[PDB]
Amino acid sequence: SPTAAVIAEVDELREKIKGSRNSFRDQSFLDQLAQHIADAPHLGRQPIARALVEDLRGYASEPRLAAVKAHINEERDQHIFSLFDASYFPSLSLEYLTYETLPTNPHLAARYASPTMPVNIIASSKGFQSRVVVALFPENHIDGIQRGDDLIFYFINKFVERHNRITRKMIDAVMAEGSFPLLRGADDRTVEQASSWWVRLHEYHHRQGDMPIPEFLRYKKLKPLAGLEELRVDVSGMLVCLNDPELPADEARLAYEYILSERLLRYAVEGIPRPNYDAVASQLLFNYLSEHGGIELHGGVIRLCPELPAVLTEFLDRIQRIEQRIHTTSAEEVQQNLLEFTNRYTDYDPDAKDYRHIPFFAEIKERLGV
Amino acid sequence: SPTAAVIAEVDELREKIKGSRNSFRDQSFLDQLAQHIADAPHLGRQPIARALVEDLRGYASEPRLAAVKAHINEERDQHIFSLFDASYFPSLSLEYLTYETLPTNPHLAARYASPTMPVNIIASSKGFQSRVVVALFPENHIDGIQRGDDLIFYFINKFVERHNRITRKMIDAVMAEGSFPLLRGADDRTVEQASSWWVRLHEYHHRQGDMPIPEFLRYKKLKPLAGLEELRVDVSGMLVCLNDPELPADEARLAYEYILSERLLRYAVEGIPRPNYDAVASQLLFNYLSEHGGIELHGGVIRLCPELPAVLTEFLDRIQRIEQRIHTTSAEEVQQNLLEFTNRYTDYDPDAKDYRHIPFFAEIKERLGV
Ligand SMILES: C[C@H](O)[C@H](O)[C@H]1CNc2nc(N)[nH]c(=O)c2N1
Ligand SMILES: C[C@H](O)[C@H](O)[C@H]1CNc2nc(N)[nH]c(=O)c2N1
Ligand SMILES: [Fe+2]
Ligand SMILES: [Fe+2]
Repeated sequence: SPTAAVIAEVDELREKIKGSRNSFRDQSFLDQLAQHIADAPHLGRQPIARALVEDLRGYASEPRLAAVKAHINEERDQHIFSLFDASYFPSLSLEYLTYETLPTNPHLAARYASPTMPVNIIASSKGFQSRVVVALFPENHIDGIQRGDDLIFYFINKFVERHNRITRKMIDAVMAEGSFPLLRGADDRTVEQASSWWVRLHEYHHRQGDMPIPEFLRYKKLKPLAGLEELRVDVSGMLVCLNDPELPADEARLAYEYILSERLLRYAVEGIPRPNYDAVASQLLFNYLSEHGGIELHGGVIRLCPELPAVLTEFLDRIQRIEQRIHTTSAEEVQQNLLEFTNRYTDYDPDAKDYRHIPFFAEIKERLGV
Repeated sequence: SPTAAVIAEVDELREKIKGSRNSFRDQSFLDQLAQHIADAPHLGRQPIARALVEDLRGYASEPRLAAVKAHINEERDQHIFSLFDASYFPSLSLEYLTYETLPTNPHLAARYASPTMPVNIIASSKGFQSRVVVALFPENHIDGIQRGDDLIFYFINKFVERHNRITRKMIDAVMAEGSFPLLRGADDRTVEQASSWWVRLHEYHHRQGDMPIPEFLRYKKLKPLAGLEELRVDVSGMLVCLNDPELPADEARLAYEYILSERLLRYAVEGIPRPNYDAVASQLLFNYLSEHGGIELHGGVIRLCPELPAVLTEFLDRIQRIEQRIHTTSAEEVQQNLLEFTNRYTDYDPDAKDYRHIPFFAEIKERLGV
């Protein structure tokens, strides 16, 4: 494969520079890296590799990857190639991938517009093969810059994999029979459609409300608050799927089931030994819905109440009431009120200043190995 | 097996009460549980079961499991049976195990004495079969009481299993050849002895110093501080193994290798997505040793320097200098100085107020699946 030879050349350069991350912005290093890319028989002739070499060679006077980002944002082709520094995606250094785009619903893309690219990875260098790397954000390039119109990529093939490995067996073990009928036996293309709706609604709603990100990002990185923000936007997305009549009814109900099953099950067991940010918020959701009549526990399995849409609306309204006071109080005062809400419905240890998995999901982690 | 019939009855009672944790101190519940234990054909005959029945029936007036713990602490036999509520061992409710004790060196047990019981589990009920449950502490019983002379149990078979499954693989993948020569190819009986030394020294040193636990426990539960306290005691234990000439030379060197390999490798990769308390402190140690000449990295392989004992002594001296100021400053002021030290050598995210695996161990987690 010509692409196979390109990626082989990238993986060898990646191996050569693995011990050199502290030099990734040093011009002596970048000049040498650029030359090695330029001289790579297959990689060096790719248009996107011409762009990266240009950006790297100019980095001492312009610390941006403007030519690379212009190629990517204009979708000149379906190749992504760059030098990365993303602390939460540590496997990424010099990396290359090819992707394929997915069908898009016109109303969804118009009404809930964002620069989001749900794609499948077709081929990729080693860094992009890590299970951790489920997306690619503009600030992940070494220049660390993001613009509101930069494209953001989500690797839907990885979310399909995670759904089939974790969520499906949790649905079987944890939900009352008939809870997610459209998901039952659904093929990978159906899960792919649902997941692509999820990411599109997710990115759109992050930018909405009284404390949108990135504006208030630095107030929403604390574990409980990062999770609660994730949950704000995904509950918004579930409600859009339930309420917006211009979305196709079959696809919308499927996306609803996908987002709800993921937030009620897969995200709820994330993290060992303590829950991660997603799981704290999913456990808040679980306990909130339990105590407010949205779900019921019978024989250890979750029944979705017919009233759930009303309770989800109550929940999102509650979060929005807390955030609305940003107009009369400080960001820090709002944070304390979001933490107080979170802690009412989660297992917070005040001496460790951290959370424990609630017993319901601790038992499921032990039973299912999730 | 007569013990298999006992455990089967316990496991059946455990299933019956799994939904009732909120009732575990309700006297109506306890009366019923006690009656069911008393009436168990095999279980109910056991001296320790009669002790628990008596404790449970008296709980409304004396919320203590005094009879059970007197049986256990006196080693009246080698059975442990109680009703547990340990937030970090969530699998434990009504549980039963039989154990066998392990050899101990006489000088070690006299000079570093503590109420510690390194044991192998012979048989156990389901709660104790969780890989999470590596030890049993007196406050893990429902009464929540610990006294300084209560026996503390460590399940050495589980530590042997973890050393075989994780540490051995990391030694081969990460360490320069000859790094841990006594541990290489060592059999389970040998790792058992080393791990037994580790736990005895660990418990002993937790009670030593200017900020021992449990006295200062509530200041040492924050993730970095909990890890640093683990590391303080295990570095103390390494140094005893190197320095105390009344310990047998071969066994002491083996224990040194065990404690060092565990803290340098296995504990360093603990926690997903973020390091847990152990891993934060182990990454502190890694970077401190790297920066101060105790270890060297060559193409991603760790060499242990001949000077490492002197650098370990410097590291422990530094912790003790920070803690000594408890005598002239508040425990909060000491906490802040222990955090400052930790953060110099770890990857602290100031906006998340939490830690990331340092790149060296993030890569090993990816490479080895640990
Ligand atoms: C809310 C929480 O911090 C979460 O990790 C955020 C972080 N920043 C983000 N930024 C963008 N563009 N899209 C996202 O989905 C998120 N997720
Ligand atoms: C120091 C840190 O909190 C660590 O987890 C402590 C906690 N309390 C403990 N208590 C006892 N008896 N033994 C131990 O090893 C520990 N570990
Ligand atoms: Fe998000
Ligand atoms: Fe400890």
